[PDB]
Amino acid sequence: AQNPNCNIMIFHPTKEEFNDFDKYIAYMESQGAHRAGLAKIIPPKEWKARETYDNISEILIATPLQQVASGRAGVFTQYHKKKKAMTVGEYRHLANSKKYQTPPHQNFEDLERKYWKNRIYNSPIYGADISGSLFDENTKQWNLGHLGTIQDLLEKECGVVIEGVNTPYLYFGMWKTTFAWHTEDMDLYSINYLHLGEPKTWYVVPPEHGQRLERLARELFPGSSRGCGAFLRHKVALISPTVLKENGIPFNRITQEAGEFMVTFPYGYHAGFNHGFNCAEAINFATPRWIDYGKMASQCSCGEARVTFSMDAFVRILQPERYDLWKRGQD
Ligand SMILES: O=C(O)CNC(=O)C(=O)O
Ligand SMILES: [Mg+2]
Ligand code: NI
Ligand SMILES: [Zn+2]
Repeated sequence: AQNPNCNIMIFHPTKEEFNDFDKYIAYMESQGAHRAGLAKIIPPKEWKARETYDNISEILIATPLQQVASGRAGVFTQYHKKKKAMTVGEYRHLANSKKYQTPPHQNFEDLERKYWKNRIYNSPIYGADISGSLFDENTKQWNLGHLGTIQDLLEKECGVVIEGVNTPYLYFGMWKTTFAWHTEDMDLYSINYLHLGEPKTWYVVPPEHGQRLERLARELFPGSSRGCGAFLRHKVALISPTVLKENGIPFNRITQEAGEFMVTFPYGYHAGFNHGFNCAEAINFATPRWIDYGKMASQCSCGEARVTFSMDAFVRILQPERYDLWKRGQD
């Protein structure tokens, strides 16, 4: 069995190996990469996402989200308070202000310490989930707006044609902006490219151990667990590495830098934080190996998780018993 300790693997594809996306994902899995839940891919030196980022300040962040925490430093939830619209140039200036900027630090490890000590006492503002792309149309390799669609994968594997579309999303971050513990919708893969700026630290639980994280989360957030049998789908709960280690939960950590891709694998729980002003692009995708995970994915039916149009068909075809209840949650 490859990668039996479920370590995060880092890949350095050549320009030739960067041509065929599906083939390279399958290669990484042949080496056991998926056992970690997360892999890093460093693009060949010949590749670029676009020529420059000099012209992005006029992108609008229609609904910036202030991420307000509740709880204790290592075990907290966050809610998202909507703020007034601002441009990427305005948000970058905000990120760099004395109130929001990254503090002095020695290295990534000191910064991580400071994040977990102090996160709850601040409310950073995240420009998340903005439909769009920063890849140049002429970038042919690993262009997250030109990937094979999940609808087409489901049709190829299962024969059934379904409605829905699959497009990327932009994320503009600042110091302490946080992504809560989650798997993807329908336990899909994700791919995330850090276009520019400061790093993103990730934490991940191996897919084979995801239920251990779920059981801890039920213990640590007992009201939320009574409210919903899949409350991690709400994407609000944070648990620190120290608390995970105290509770024996297997996990790994890695820091992504500008110019690097991360892939999350089906049912790989992940969480993390941004080091300073940055911009990432991410999209979900599927492979043949996903279908069995999609059939087994949990679902929130309490009403909180509220998701895209395209998830309807995935539930309807892969999970027909659950469909009626899940759709009640959507309506
Ligand atoms: O970058 C972020 O805020 C969150 N990203 C992801 O959870 C992902 O790419 O799957
Ligand atoms: Mg612009
Ligand atoms: Ni994710
Ligand atoms: Zn729910």
